Amino acid sequence: IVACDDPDFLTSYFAHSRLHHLSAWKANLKDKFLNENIHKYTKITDKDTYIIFHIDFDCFFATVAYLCRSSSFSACDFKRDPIVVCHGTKNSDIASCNYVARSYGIKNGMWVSQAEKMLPNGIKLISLPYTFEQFQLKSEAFYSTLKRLNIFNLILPISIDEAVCVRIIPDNIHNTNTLNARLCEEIRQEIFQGTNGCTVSIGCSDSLVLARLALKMAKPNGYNITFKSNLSEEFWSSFKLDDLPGVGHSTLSRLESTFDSPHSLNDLRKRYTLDALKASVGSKLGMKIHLALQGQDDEESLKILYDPKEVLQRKSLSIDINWGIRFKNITQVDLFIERGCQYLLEKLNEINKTTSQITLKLMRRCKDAPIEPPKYMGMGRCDSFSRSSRLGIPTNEFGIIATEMKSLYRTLGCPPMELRGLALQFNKLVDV
DNA sequence: GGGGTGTGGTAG
DNA sequence: ATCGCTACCACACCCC
Ligand SMILES: Nc1ccn([C@H]2C[C@H](O)[C@@H](COP(=O)(O)OP(=O)(O)OP(=O)(O)O)O2)c(=O)n1
Ligand SMILES: *[C@@H]1c2c(cc3ccc4cccc5ccc2c3c45)[C@@H](O)[C@H](O)[C@@H]1O
Ligand SMILES: [Mg+2]
Ligand SMILES: [Mg+2]
Ligand SMILES: [Mg+2]
Ligand SMILES: [Mg+2]
Repeated sequence: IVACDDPDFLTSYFAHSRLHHLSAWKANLKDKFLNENIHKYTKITDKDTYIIFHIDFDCFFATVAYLCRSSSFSACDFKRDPIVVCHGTKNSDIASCNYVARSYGIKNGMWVSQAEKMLPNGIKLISLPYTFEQFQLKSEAFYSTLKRLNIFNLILPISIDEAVCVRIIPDNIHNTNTLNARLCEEIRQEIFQGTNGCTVSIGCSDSLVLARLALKMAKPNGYNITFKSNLSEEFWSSFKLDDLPGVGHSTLSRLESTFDSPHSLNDLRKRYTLDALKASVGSKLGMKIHLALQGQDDEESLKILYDPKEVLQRKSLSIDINWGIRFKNITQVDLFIERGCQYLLEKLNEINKTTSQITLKLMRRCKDAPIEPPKYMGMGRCDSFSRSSRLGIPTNEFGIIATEMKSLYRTLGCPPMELRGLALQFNKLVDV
């Protein structure tokens, strides 16, 4: 066990943290895109007619972890057994669950202890360990296959297991659903072959928002072609409110409050007005949802097609550690901040930037919260505090940055024993 | 309008 | 045990 005051803590935590991997992978894919396409000026204009193929692996970690499993799990069956990927056996996050598990209401992000409860008697949850190197290898095969096809004007990385692929259609070429369906079947077979048995699903549409919804409809192991002209009651009735991009749990609560708890997006489509939406969830998000219900992309969403090189540029850099934070005194907190700053500065130097503004943010145990929460080493319920500082001159100097971060910690007035998380942020980045 | 800071939501 | 990251938007609120 590597404690938070051990010099190896950050390394160990990031080696084990799947959410660290998700973010680091996305950042590296964006950086790859910027390097690979430096002499490929294949950005979309609003003149162009295009088709979107939104492609992602089915239950990615579970599939890959299953295919690469040890001989101890040789008889375990992906099509018949509920299978999850996680670290532990009780209050440990299910990173990915297969579609058998999902038939019982098990979801990604549920703790194993919750998921076990949802299975009937006679049915055992199979837990597999993370295989991070294999996740990366399968992703490499995925992106290689997409490039090798030589069919997309733009391949935009969304995650380790997910890409938005854009085909521009000339005016003189007539594109048909048959051609679109053949391409879906080609991609699916080629990825299945190239990854040695992982499945992908594909949503195919003439808008980003619809391609994403079509993808959800296609899962698992399928494809769906739904263009704006094909929108129907049956389609919209297949989706929950938080199936919309940008709508998570908090926005869902607001929409259920305002619109008398619509069961599906069809119910919301029947009941809403634009003015009422905007009042429920704000001007920008309201317009996004309204446009989404017509199968249309908001202007913010379209920027990634119109200028991907600008959109994928990194504008800030940070680390977040809100697990395993148990410090006894301020000396240890300071040493940890120093280690974090050292880490961040290596990243800042790799991208040849300086920073002109930094923030320290912390999580402090809520007054009424137990000293140790149900998840081992978890932050539990906390209040956040943050403070920022502008640096006179842009810098990458440890002496300046680490000293200011430590000073920021002191200003926030959190006793070390109550600290449950720290984030160190470089908010503004500057060239050379 | 120009400038600023702190908090919280979402995606993967 | 268990590994609750992190970029970036939107917003509420302050100043001249
Ligand atoms: N709450 C989550 C969500 C996702 N992931 C990781 C594991 C997932 O396998 C991977 C990709 O996420 P997706 O949301 O596409 O989820 P899956 O690929 O697991 O399932 P789906 O078949 O729903 O796409 O990211 C995670 O660790 N925790
Ligand atoms: C940790 C977890 C879970 C649910 C929520 C819900 C709302 C949250 C708001 C802000 C922070 C936060 C941090 C962790 C959370 C949150 C929130 C559960 O899905 C589960 O217990 C997770 O492990
Ligand atoms: Mg997915
Ligand atoms: Mg997936
Ligand atoms: Mg994904
Ligand atoms: Mg959503």
